[PDB]
Amino acid sequence: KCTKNALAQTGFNKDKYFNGDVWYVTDYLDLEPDDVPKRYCAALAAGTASGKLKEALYHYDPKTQDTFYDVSELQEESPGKYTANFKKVEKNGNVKVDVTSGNYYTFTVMYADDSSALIHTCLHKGNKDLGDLYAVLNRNKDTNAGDKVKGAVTAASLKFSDFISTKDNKCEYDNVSLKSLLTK
Ligand code: HEM
Ligand SMILES: O=P([O-])(O)O
Ligand SMILES: [N+]
Repeated sequence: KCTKNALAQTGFNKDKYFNGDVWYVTDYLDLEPDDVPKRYCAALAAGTASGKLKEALYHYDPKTQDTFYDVSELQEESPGKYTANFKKVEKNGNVKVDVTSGNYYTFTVMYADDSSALIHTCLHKGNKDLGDLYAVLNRNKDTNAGDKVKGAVTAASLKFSDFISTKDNKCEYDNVSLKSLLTK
């Protein structure tokens, strides 16, 4: 089960966050981890298209080379807090799994500046909650978490030490498709 007491950062700037560009997950903390261990890579691009907030997602497994995409229309619950009803698609936007009622994820932007951010996400699939996941994002895939994002991890009562880095993970990203899924 997830947490819904994640606090959106005060004075969160929507225009810079949803600029249509890519965010790399450089470090993450999964509270409910699988039995089998799988180290992932993930990136996302949040923007606007046709007048709606949109977020496209990318997950890459460096050990199997398996890759999946998702596109969702976002619904703002309160600035910095959003609900995403996702659909799994191919990189060209063809739908593999349609939008389903029990399928969504919500995320809170806990901290964000021009180059970094700390978010909380809760994945819900088939009316089954799947557990809290905290992620540190950066607009550059090689940058280490700075003092500001680290203070934000502390302020949410977490230990940055428990965070796992994707830096030495052999990650490969497909930004072109990420950005283009924004309109699908
Ligand atoms: C902001 C970052 C993330 C968001 C919003 C997010 C969202 C999601 C969504 C929507 C799915 C469902 C895919 C589908 O079936 O269509 C998913 C699945 C998955 N994600 Fe992520 N994810 C994020 C980061 C990560 C990271 C860094 C990891 C590593 C812990 C991860 C590991 C997985 C795995 C293993 C699955 C498959 C379902 C399971 O076994 O629980 N994701 N993610
Ligand atoms: O602008 P910062 O987050 O790199 O200090
Ligand atoms: N996840």
